[PDB]
Amino acid sequence: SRQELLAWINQVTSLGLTRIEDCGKGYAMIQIFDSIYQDIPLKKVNFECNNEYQYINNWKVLQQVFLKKGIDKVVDPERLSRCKMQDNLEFVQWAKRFWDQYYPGGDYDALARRGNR
Amino acid sequence: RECISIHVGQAGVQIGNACWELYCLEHGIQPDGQMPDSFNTFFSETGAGKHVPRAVFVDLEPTVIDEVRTGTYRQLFHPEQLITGKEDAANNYARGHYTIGKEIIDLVLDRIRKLADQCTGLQGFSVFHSFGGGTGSGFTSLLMERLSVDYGKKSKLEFSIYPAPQVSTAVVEPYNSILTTHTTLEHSDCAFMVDNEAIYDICRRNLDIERPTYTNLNRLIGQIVSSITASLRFDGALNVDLTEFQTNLVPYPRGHFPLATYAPVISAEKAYHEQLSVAEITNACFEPANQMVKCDPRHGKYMACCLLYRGDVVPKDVNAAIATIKTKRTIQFVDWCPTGFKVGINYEPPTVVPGGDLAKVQRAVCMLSNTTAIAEAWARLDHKFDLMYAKRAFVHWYVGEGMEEGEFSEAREDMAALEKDYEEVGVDS
Amino acid sequence: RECISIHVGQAGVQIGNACWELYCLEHGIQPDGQMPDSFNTFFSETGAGKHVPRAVFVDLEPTVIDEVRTGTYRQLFHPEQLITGKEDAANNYARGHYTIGKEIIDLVLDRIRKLADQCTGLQGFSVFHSFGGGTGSGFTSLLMERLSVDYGKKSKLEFSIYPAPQVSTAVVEPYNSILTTHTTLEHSDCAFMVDNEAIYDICRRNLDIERPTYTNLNRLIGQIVSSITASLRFDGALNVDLTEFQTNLVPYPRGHFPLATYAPVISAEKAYHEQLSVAEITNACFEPANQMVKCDPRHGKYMACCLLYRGDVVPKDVNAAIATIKTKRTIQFVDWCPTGFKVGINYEPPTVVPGGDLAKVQRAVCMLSNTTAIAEAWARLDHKFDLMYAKRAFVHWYVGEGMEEGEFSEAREDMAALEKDYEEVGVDS
Amino acid sequence: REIVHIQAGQCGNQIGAKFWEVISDEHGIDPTGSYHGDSDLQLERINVYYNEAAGNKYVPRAILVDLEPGTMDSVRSGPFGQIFRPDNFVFGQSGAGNNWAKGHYTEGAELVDSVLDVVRKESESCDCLQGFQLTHSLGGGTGSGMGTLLISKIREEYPDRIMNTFSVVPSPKVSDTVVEPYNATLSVHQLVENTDETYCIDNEALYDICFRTLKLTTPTYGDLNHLVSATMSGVTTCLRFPGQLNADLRKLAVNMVPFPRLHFFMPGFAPLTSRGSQQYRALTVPELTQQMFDAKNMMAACDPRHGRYLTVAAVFRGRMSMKEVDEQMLNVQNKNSSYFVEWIPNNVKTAVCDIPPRGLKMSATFIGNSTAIQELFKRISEQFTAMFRRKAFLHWYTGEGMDEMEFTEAESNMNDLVSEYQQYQD
Amino acid sequence: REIVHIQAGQCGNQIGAKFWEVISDEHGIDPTGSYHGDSDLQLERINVYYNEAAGNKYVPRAILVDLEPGTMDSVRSGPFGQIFRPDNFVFGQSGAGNNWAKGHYTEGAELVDSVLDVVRKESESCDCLQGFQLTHSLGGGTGSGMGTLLISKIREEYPDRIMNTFSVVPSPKVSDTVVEPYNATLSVHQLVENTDETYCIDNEALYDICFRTLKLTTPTYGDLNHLVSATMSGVTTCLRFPGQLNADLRKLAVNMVPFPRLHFFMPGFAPLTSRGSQQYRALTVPELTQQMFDAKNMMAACDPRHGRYLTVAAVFRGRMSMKEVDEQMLNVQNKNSSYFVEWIPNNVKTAVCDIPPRGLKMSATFIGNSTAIQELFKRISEQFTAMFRRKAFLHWYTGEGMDEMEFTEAESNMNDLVSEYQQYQD
Ligand SMILES: Nc1nc2c(ncn2[C@@H]2O[C@H](COP(=O)(O)OP(=O)(O)OP(=O)(O)O)[C@@H](O)[C@H]2O)c(=O)[nH]1
Ligand SMILES: Nc1nc2c(ncn2[C@@H]2O[C@H](COP(=O)(O)OP(=O)(O)OP(=O)(O)O)[C@@H](O)[C@H]2O)c(=O)[nH]1
Ligand SMILES: Nc1nc2c(ncn2[C@@H]2O[C@H](COP(=O)(O)OP(=O)(O)OP(O)(O)=S)[C@@H](O)[C@H]2O)c(=O)[nH]1
Ligand SMILES: Nc1nc2c(ncn2[C@@H]2O[C@H](COP(=O)(O)OP(=O)(O)OP(O)(O)=S)[C@@H](O)[C@H]2O)c(=O)[nH]1
Repeated sequence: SRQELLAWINQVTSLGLTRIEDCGKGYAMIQIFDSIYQDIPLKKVNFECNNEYQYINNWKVLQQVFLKKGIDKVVDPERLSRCKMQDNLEFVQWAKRFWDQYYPGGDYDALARRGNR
Repeated sequence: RECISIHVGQAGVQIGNACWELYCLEHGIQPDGQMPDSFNTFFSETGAGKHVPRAVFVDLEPTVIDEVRTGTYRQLFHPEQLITGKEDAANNYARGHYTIGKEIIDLVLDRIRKLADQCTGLQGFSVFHSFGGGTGSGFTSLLMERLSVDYGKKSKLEFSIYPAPQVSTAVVEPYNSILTTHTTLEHSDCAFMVDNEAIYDICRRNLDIERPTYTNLNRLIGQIVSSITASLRFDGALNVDLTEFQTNLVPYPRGHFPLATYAPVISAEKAYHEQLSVAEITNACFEPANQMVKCDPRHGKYMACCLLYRGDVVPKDVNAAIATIKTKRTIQFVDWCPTGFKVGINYEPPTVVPGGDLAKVQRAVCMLSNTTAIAEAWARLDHKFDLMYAKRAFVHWYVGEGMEEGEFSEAREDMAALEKDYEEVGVDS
Repeated sequence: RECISIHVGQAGVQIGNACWELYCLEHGIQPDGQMPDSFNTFFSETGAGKHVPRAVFVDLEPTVIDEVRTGTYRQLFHPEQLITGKEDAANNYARGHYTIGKEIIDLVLDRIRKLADQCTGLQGFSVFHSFGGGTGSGFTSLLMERLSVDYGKKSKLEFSIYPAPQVSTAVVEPYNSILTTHTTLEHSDCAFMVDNEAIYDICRRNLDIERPTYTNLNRLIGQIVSSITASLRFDGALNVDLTEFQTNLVPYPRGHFPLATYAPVISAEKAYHEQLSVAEITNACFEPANQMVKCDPRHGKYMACCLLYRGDVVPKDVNAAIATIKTKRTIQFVDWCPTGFKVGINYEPPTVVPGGDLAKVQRAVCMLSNTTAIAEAWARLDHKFDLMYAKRAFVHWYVGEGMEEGEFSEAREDMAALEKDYEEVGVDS
Repeated sequence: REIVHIQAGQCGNQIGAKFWEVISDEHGIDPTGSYHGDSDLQLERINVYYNEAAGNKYVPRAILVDLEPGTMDSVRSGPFGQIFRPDNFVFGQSGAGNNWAKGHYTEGAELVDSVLDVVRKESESCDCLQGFQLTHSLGGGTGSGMGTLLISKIREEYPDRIMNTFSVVPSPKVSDTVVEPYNATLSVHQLVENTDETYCIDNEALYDICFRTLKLTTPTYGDLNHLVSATMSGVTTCLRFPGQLNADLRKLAVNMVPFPRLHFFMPGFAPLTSRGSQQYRALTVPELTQQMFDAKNMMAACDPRHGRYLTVAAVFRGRMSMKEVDEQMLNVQNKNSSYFVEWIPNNVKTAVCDIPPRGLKMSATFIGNSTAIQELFKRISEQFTAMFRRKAFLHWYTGEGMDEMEFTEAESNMNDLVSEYQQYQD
Repeated sequence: REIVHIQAGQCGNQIGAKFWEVISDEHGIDPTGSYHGDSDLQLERINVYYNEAAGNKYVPRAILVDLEPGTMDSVRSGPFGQIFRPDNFVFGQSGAGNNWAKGHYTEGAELVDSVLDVVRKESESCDCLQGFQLTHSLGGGTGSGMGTLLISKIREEYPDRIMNTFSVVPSPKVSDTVVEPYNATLSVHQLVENTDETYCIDNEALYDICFRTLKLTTPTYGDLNHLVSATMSGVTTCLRFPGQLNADLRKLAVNMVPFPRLHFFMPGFAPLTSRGSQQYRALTVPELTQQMFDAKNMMAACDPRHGRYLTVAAVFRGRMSMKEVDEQMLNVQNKNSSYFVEWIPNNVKTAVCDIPPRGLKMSATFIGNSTAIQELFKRISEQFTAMFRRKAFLHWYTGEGMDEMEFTEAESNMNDLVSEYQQYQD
């Protein structure tokens, strides 16, 4: 559920997230991919992002990672960027599955990758 | 604004007759010149009844210009404006540029100086040539050459039909196209490109017909082109001057070559089907199977697109249909260009040939753009060259025509930095 | 909401033409597309004066889709929406799924992505296939396959015509049906089932006619189906959305397969006899000789029924006729299920073919349900398979078509846990 | 004051059409027309349900919440359907799936903000707000889930104004849905903890009361709805009329709820006689109490005779003697001392309007808070467990972002709710 | 008072046609006709925008500056197009290239003197000059460059008379040009240092406000323009009408600009309801402040809710109570104390005309000076750097006689301008 996913995400990323809608920003999605791939330009991602224009950049970054990797999964930015609960819930659920299968043994330091942002 | 036009090479002339046809067709000016400013930026109101063209025609064999002065339209141009050199064409740059082509140039220029004077504060010359030809590659090379000096203070948008990716014709083609590129590069403002083969696909896949006569491809460019000058130089809700292009379209001095694309290509006989949405056509623009160029966005990041719309279009529809796109990221990401979308809105919908094979919608999108994609197209065309040069192949045909190991080798190095250029301006952040 | 539909396989197409017929027939839209939202969840108002089809047609031999574009209705669909692969059908899964069927899929999808876009917030795709075929089993297998991923966020109700219990046709049938089940299982939402043979009985016993053309069975499902989408997506006193089904109809993720049943099947010529009572039709629903499926409730405990009524029906009449049933006990419902009766009430009575052989009452009951009964039907169909596989029978026909000892043996094990599943979810408390 | 109706789901919506069908006539408001009121009194208090804009267009101040277009597009395309300002229609063209979870956490949760928005536009209308009326069914998505959310939000925004809830608790004998106890148990949960007055109606308690107390042979839904809407008019709107002894939502609330649960009632109308014949007029008054207080005639499923009462509110509305009213109530309280609980010397809350139901001479709405309704949440709660145990159609919930502890929660809660209610039956 | 409008560029021009389309009707001036004015008050103050020559021909006193013939030749060949004295048309048949540099240093610089010439013929018209109205877009040549010059010259010729600037700052989501931030950053620069009142409008803030606040499905440009022109009429012209408490450009200026930058505002109209239906008339007044002060409804792109205000000017124009006006404003100032800056006890500047917009009963133009507009120049400034860094389409500027230090200048300047504005948000 939302509760379960949020708990998982917060522990993994060391995030505060109160609600699923927060994922709409796209930062977390990029970082989840970073934990798996470690290829993402984290400095570029607007972790803190207040404004929509910033969200778009995160989405572009996310899209690029999918393309680089050859990840088939669809990403409908228009839906997600709205920060609507259902769309984000669904995307997050898929991401978790992706992480479970893909994530390697190597440890990941979310804070450091962010630059402690 | 006006904009003169110089259709060079049989092809540039066939395409010319075509683009020139579509014109009167949507301006109510029968082949007799008479109709019963606005569009004055392409037609001079000579005498008190007629509409003498506003361009010229240059071919070294009479055959092709001859046919123009047979078939209705015969009445359209001035007996004068159709230049010919009874001599020989020769599918070789050298001869057409240097040796033969030279003799005519003066005379040629004279018209683009005689036709350039008669007008009122012009904007430039829409040049029409066929990259891989003799009269088209060579000649122009020095025509555009002699222009960049006589009117550096204007626009030089050359509309080319560069070498089919696998279906070329001439055996030498590349020799002629690596040479028209290097000589014109330092002279053009914006070079539009329409791939002959990649247009066939459109005739097979987006119109269905394995019977595409050259006379068709011409009707097509004859369309995409109408969207450039014709209608644009024509009032609208979001006018776009010729200068506008090069400005909003070229990021760098290399006479950068965008690609032409049209949206509604659907065959008559389909003519009744419910029309396509503002969103669909917009989207069709981001499909690598509808762009008059075998440069499928295989990676080439767009860097500026000039979406010229025409017909019934609500600015919000656009300033939304484009928004949706800006967030697809089909292109992939270069940092440097935030927004590269020049929205050009015209009023009058397109105008399809009475009974060719073009659908006839009430709105279209002739989007052209610079895409890091051509990094390919140039590559694949450069490589060609080497293979032959590597053995001198038909070299003796040029040398013996006032050229040297220089011009080739030194025009090869030229494009080399066009493969690096189109690489650096992209792929990197 | 709408619900697209993909009729796959000659059969799924014949049945399609049928279900598609009944439609316009009860919506006043002549074969010309024109009638003189409501039902928009199955028809797009292409403008304009027409209606068109909100579905597609996929067969690898032209024969059958061809006939559609001959006989009135020819005007109904768009020349486009009827996909064909001139190639070969092949009554074998493998070939249709892998090898051949593959080539078309893209194109196929394209329409269910092009037709899925044009609409407004859809609900899913009513798929029509014939379990034991080549184009019907195989192909779809990957069609539904590619859907569950491209639109996991929707309904996937596939309406199947699974293998006649003793009167099968193809020699391999089971190979093709144990394979369409395992590949679609993890992709469908709710799979409706209508047994070809068990429908004949209805034509012999409940309508009297030893002359039942395929064109009839089709009129029948063509009826039961009309009760699903058509009328339901149509306003009423107790509306039932597509989602509704799968929710109120599947207790478990296995793309569970309920059975379709209709109440008033009585032959014209009987057409005058005093009509049947709300109680009788209700009761007719619990008779194993009127259910379009040779899965006689030989023990299978119902676990959820969606009684879709249409016509003049008083909610109390139902919320009573059903009460009487809930206490017949010999109709034993599952344990873990208190109440499993989704009462769907529509207004507009049924609509019988002008002069086929269907009575034409002023109220009907298209009740569908999940019954531990299919524990049988699957069993009896699985066993079949083994017998042949046990000797490889026509195995070389698939292997040589991009399959392996894997896909068979590993799709057998698949259903095995479908014989245990349909066993565990019932028979036990 | 005022109130703002809320048509959650289809049912709650379908009923809206009937509650407003009625109420309007009980206030002389034609489709878009104004006040044709046979009298002049059906206007001095309308505000409670409308708003002044034009001068002939008093628009119902309700909300129409639903994730299934077709529905509201049937209510808006029929009779009085064209009186609601379009702003009122808060639709959710999404898939109005029959899942409590699909209309409370995933699909409805989105459409919520675009609702609260309006529920505020209407609340901040004018004068002083009293509370909100809520109609819906606890056996579906847009009803139990999304409507049960609408309140959880309302009760955070104005924990001052009241919240009457009209729930169509899942009828026994036959369930018009399958997961019913799922969508139900989950919504009752939300109810016992937000709204503070709930009137539970049973589609089959109605049939009965509508097929034997009205020889009516073909009781269409419209009817049931109509009967219900008849009671909710006697309750609210009514008391917003003069009376020798008038009350109002609060009185009703502050006299009927001994303990904060919120407690649910069971409404009963007075003159419930078949058309022609029966028109016995035996309505002096002992005839109304005769009615109201019998088993059958309680819109609820359970029978009062099966459990004491805590409170009762005979909200009469028709000229009568504060003596023959105040009196009757007594004998009634003594003939049945058995079931009427004792630690409340005067369980009954006599209320008395003046003007009666438009065409009738004398009526009296009954709002009973009997401990009998224990034997219903029991029912519901049972159905749950019997199916929860096997997680029956649970994947349609979880798969929608739910929790295995969520269902546990509700059942227990609502299950405990059964417990408590017995604490008084004894 | 007087003023002299200025239609710089195409946009600024296109809008001229709409600003004058309106204003005229709001002053009963037919194409070339005179004052048909339904009343007699729409004339005692016209002078502010016209001139007396014939006796039926009051000609708009504006300037039409543009280097693209076709444009002015579309505005002069259509409806009201034949009311401007030809002398007004200061065209530049040159190549109106989309370069700020091409219309500010090379091409426009020539046509300037032939403009100033007229801007003086009109200024020295008669009576006393107040200021000049300036329309244009900061995303093109004739707009940002040449129009931004027109002012730099105006402000040297009469550093006394005011300068309102109506700029169509480059919309976010999608820009209607490519160099946009180039032509923009360069013009804002000129603005922050010449005009002393700027009203920034966003083609997409309009769409929104025009497609959801006006169910309008096909918002043509004409519309957007029309909406804008609606606000600039409420501002100027309006206040040049009587009122219990009237103001005028200066009041507006001397109450809205705390610090000399010039600061830019964000206009908002009052009754913005869809045609038929919506015609709710909920315009008592709390409805207008409800409107004006919400996020959406701010012609700007940014949302007020994202940054305090320094000043606000509700320029109402329709008979109302100096009490229900002066009052409302207060609660508004207290419900949102959060964002409204504190070092200004009364941010709001209540203004009150009498006669309303011709066909309406009550309206109120809103001119907000919020710190929120920080988040726009940021935007612009960003786009610059991201492309300046690579000198993107810079050759079209330099090649026109520009400087690599010119672009640096502007960005910084306008970039600092962002800084400052934050100095108050805190
Ligand atoms: N689209 C289009 N392409 C054409 C047409 N005619 C020729 N071409 C293409 O242009 C090239 C042919 O150039 P040629 O006709 O050989 O030569 P030319 O450029 O006219 O000049 P010369 O070599 O001196 O005769 C080939 O690549 C053709 O495919 C035409 O009418 N339309
Ligand atoms: N009810 C019904 N069943 C049909 C109809 N046509 C075929 N069937 C049944 O469906 C199965 C036949 O499938 P086929 O026609 O052999 O094959 P297909 O599924 O169309 O695809 P392919 O094997 O590649 O040709 C048999 O079990 C038939 O009894 C029809 O019109 N109606
Ligand atoms: N009295 C009454 N009960 C109704 C009415 N409509 C539905 N019901 C009852 O309500 C329950 C289901 O209500 P329904 O209207 O389907 O909810 P919904 O949320 O709108 O359903 P969905 O959209 O998720 S499928 C059932 O128990 C049914 O008997 C109505 O108009 N009147
Ligand atoms: N609101 C509004 N915006 C307009 C209008 N015309 C143009 N724009 C906006 O103004 C900017 C460009 O304005 P434009 O009119 O092209 O300037 P110009 O100077 O006349 O252009 P040029 O002649 O150099 S190409 C774009 O951001 C576009 O969205 C109009 O009529 N109304």
